[PDB]
Amino acid sequence: LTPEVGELIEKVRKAHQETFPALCQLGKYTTNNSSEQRVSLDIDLWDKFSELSTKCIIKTVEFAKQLPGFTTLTIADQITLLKAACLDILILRICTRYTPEQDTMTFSDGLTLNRTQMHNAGFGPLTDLVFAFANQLLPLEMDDAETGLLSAICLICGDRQDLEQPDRVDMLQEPLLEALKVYVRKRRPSRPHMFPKMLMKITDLRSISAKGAERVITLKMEIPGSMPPLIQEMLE
Amino acid sequence: HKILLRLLRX
Ligand SMILES: CC1(C)CCC(C)(C)c2cc(C(=O)Nc3ccc(C(=O)O)cc3)ccc21
Repeated sequence: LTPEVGELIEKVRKAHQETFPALCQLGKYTTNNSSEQRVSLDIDLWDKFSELSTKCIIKTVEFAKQLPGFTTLTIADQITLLKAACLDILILRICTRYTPEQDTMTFSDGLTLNRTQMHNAGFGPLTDLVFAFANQLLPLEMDDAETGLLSAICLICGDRQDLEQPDRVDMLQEPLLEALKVYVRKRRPSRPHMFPKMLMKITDLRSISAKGAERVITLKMEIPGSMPPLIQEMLE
Repeated sequence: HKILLRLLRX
C-alpha cells in the first residue's frame, strides 16, 4: 500500500516473471531415458539437465541485474552473491514446477522428469529432499511476486563468506523482507502466520544447497567429461 | 570468472 513498497514489489515480480516461464505456459514433454529403472547416472539425462541448468544460470543472473541496487554493489560482491545463491535459486525454480499427481518436475523448455529420472539426471541422494521441499512449497500457494521476493532475499544476503561489503548487502535486503511481509498480509489477511513460514523455506533451501555442493563433488567423478564452463564457475 | 563477468558487465 505504501508508494515505495508497491514499486519494489512490482519490480521484483516483473524481474521473476520475465526470467521464469510458468508451468502453465509450457508444453510438457517426456523422455523414455531410464524412466523406470534407478541408475547412478543416465548420461543422456545428465547432458539435457546440465544444459538446462546452464540456461537457468543465465536467467538467474538476468533476474539479479533487475533487482534494485544489485548492480550498484561491487562486481566482486555480485559474483560472491550469485555463486552462493546459485543452487538455492535453481532448486526453488525447479520445485515451483512440481506436479504432485505424476510426481514430476518441469524444466524451462517443457521437459518433464519423474522422481526416478531427476535422480538419474544427477540429483541422486538429493532427490527426496528436493521433492519433499516441493511438496512443502505447494500448499503455500505462492504467486510470482512471492517466489520472486524469496529468490531476491536468498540472493541478497549479507551472511555470505568473503563479502567485501556485508553491511551494504544487509541494508539492500531489509527493504525486500519488509515488502514481502506487507504483501503476504495484504494478499492473504486471514492467515498472518504465512510470512515466517515462507522464510523457513530459505533455511531448508540453504540446507538442501549445502548438500547440493557435496553432490557437485560426487558428480564430477561419475560424469565422463568435465562440468560445463558456467556451472564450474558458479559452483567451484 | 570469465563468464560471469561477462554476464555481469552489462
Ligand atoms: C547440485 C546439482 C545436482 C548438480 C549441479 C547442477 C547441474 C548445477 C544442479 C542443478 C540443479 C537445478 O535445479 N537445475 C535447474 C535446471 C533448470 C531449471 C529450469 O529450467 O527451471 C531449474 C533448475 C539442481 C542440482 C544440481
